[PDB]
Amino acid sequence: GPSFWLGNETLKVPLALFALNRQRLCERLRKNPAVQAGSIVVLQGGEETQRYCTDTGVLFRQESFFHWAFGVTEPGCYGVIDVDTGKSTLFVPRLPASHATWMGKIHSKEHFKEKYAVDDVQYVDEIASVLTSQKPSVLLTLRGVNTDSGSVCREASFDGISKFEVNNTILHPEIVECRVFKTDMELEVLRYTNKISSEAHREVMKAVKVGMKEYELESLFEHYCYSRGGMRHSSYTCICGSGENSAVLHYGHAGAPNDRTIQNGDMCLFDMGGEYYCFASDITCSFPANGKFTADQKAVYEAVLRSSRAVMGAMKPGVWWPDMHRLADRIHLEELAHMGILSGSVDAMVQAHLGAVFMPHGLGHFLGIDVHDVGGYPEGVERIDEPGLRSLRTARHLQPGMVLTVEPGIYFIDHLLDEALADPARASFLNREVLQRFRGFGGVRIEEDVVVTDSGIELLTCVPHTVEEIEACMAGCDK
Amino acid sequence: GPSFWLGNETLKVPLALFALNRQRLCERLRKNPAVQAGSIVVLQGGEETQRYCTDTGVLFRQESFFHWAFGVTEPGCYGVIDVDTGKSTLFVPRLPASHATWMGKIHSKEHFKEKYAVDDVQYVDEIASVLTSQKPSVLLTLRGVNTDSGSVCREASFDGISKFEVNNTILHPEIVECRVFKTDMELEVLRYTNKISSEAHREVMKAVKVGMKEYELESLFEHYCYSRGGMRHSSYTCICGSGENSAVLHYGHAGAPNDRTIQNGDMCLFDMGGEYYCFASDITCSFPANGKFTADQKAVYEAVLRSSRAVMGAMKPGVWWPDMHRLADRIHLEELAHMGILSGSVDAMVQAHLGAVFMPHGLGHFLGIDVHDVGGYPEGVERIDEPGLRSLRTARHLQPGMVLTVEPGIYFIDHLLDEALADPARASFLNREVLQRFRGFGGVRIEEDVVVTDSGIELLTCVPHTVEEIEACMAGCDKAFTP
Ligand SMILES: [Mn+2]
Ligand SMILES: [Mn+2]
Ligand SMILES: [Mn+2]
Ligand SMILES: [Mn+2]
Repeated sequence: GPSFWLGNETLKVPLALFALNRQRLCERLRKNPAVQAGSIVVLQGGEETQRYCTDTGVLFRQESFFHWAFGVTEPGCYGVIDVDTGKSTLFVPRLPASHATWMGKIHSKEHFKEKYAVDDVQYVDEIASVLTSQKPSVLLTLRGVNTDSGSVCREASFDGISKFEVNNTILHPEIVECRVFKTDMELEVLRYTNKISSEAHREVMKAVKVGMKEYELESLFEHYCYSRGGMRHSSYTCICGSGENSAVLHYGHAGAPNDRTIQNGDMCLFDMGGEYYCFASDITCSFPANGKFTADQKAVYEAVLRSSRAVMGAMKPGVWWPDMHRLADRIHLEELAHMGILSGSVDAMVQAHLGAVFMPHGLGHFLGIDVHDVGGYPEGVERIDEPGLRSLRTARHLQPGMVLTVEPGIYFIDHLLDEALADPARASFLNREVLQRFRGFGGVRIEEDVVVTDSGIELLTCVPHTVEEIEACMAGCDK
Repeated sequence: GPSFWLGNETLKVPLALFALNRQRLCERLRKNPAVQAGSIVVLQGGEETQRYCTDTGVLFRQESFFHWAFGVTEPGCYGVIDVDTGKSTLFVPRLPASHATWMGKIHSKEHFKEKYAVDDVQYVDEIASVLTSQKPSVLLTLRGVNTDSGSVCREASFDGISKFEVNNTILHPEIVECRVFKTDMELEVLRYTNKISSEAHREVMKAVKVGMKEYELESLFEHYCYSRGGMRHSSYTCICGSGENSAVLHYGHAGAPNDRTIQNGDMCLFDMGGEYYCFASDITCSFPANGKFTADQKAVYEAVLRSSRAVMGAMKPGVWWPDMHRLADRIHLEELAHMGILSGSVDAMVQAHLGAVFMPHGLGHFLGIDVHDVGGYPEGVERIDEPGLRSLRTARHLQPGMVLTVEPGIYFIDHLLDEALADPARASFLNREVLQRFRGFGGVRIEEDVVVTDSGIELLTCVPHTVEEIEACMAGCDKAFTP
């Protein structure tokens, strides 16, 4: 069948990928005791937007649920699925013949059916009539709470929908659960997005020079991903933190727009991931700006490399993800004690939650069409109310087909360090004379993307992540 | 005073630029007979957004009016200006100390006062109290209709605003009019945005190779503008049309995303413009994919170059912009007849609106903080209901300080050509025997940005736009080389 493709060496993504998702959703919905016969899933795609009140067009990126079901790149569409048969109907906007002048060629409905391999194509202005003809019991629309944003999903609406019986509770948890488990076709896309972004990270590491602005590497990374990978979008705003900014978790946004000059002796923490056809990648490389780890930098780096490798080696079906976060905490504390920053019983440090002083974020998260992918906290899965652990984006047990980031880090964040130093329960573990040397160190994060298999994980990321690989890469060495 | 700056070779933009805008707005409002004493301008900045229902953050770009007045890059702010004194107060979000964990240093209000050179800085949640203490007569908020989008500007609102007298009619036309006329400090930025985008266009022309995807040049252009110009944004989505796509005026959107392979013999029409500190640039370069104009390509290009040169030579204060559009139409029709594509009386062709078949868009538009800048159709300036002219984004007379695109073009759009061939009023002018040769030709546009001066225009753009410069550039000649 047909495939999405941007030419050159970019990946061909079969449109069958989305037909399988539609089928998987129907199978799950048929098992749901509350789903009536003759139900129709109704999803609304994203619409074209502009900057505020201007006519400056914003580059359109499809809504993630709609993309998962249909893979449609055009704005203004709807898509419905007959639950009982799996029959898919795409609704495209009716463009007046006069629009050839400005937007391009006016494609027939037949063109879109062939392009997307759906069962039928109708015009958006006919959606009520078309749906009325099928005499559905109820329309299943999308409404739920994204557990990372707190936002409520946009439920489909169209002119005349009030004449139908609409259920907006059943769909969200089912289609979320389908997204948690990636098909082999989806994994192929995630292998590709990791390949391109890994190559881009390698190019950025080769190019970093003392005296450059952080954003020079952001530009380079995105240029590689687009020109070489066909990735017009990034999965998230590039985080190009150097020096003290490598300790700033929320760095690179408009308020801190990657505008610092890289200085000799700085650590760099570059967290960047290209997006291909609305599929994410999420990779972090930390390294010395001048290509040579100091002893202090090497010690901090290898502590995170130890926890990274320990987590990946332990991951397999049945593992509780919060246990992996605790494993990384314990290893960080062991290594920070070895370094002399900490002293005392590591068991006692764990009881005091000292790990979270150095890694306040979650160990990792589901990844997919969204970089922080859906389904981390379905009903019955509770958030853990402890420092560090409460920031985990899922408290689920691992299962095959899940895709997770593994991104332990250690950071020296003055606000957390000072709070711990004022707490007698934690101050005792800290050796100020050594810690002072690491004030302003910044931080180290090592992030990989992995798939849970039947027996362990598959590593998708391929970047230089050992000290030897990093220093060799940055000195212009081959291989 | 302080300056916005992204290091390296990027432009230092004094924050005094925005102080001047605030002062100019206050002077205009003080002259306004309907503005009450003790009035306060209240603008609401843009807020942080995400993709749909996800937590995927969208890179924040400031709202244009708010940027014009204050130059603030942070989301979540408000800004007020006391009309009578000019006193400026920036309101910034109150971040709880616990956000350092993720945010680093949480900047003090003093930091923002020094950063932006405003008279006072307060927290957003105190705006109601702060304004109550100043005992304003009226709050002047922003509401009006953008004449390019049809959208209504977002009026400032905050909890407690109903306790104040609010006027939402006076401000919009005044602040729009202030934006129409660019200050010397603003021109320095628009000169810079044109400089960077011109260099990027040159790099793209040097790098274009038959067999590349259009988007490879889009990526290259944006990479140059950001890495070398500090332009994190483009002024608009890049239009990288090759072959038949050069005839597609709004090409490159998600539905047609610059994904065609450039083939030998194609014309390329690349309309790309970097944005620096929310200031626009807007440039189009047309050129042969293989670096050598054919006779047909050369003829069409020079026809558009003739109309561009004539318009720029004629532009000066007092000139009616629609007259410039008609001038370009007439020159296009004359040259297309000289080519053999058209035959007959050009006077007859003009009366028939034949120009619009070949240039269906407007000749050019105001440019500024927005690429299609505000103020083209203030009250009492009417859109002209004719082909081509109805697409003009202003029907105003030129005055010094205005910034305009000059972007004539000729395109071979089958839809329009066939319409003309089915119209007895127009069909006779077309010579199919020659016209057939130009079906699928694509199109040529030559777009530059200019400033209206006291007596004419200043050229902001510096790209290869003659046939000789273009072939020279694509053959790797240096920018200094004079062909
Ligand atoms: Mn990341
Ligand atoms: Mn991540
Ligand atoms: Mn343009
Ligand atoms: Mn333009």
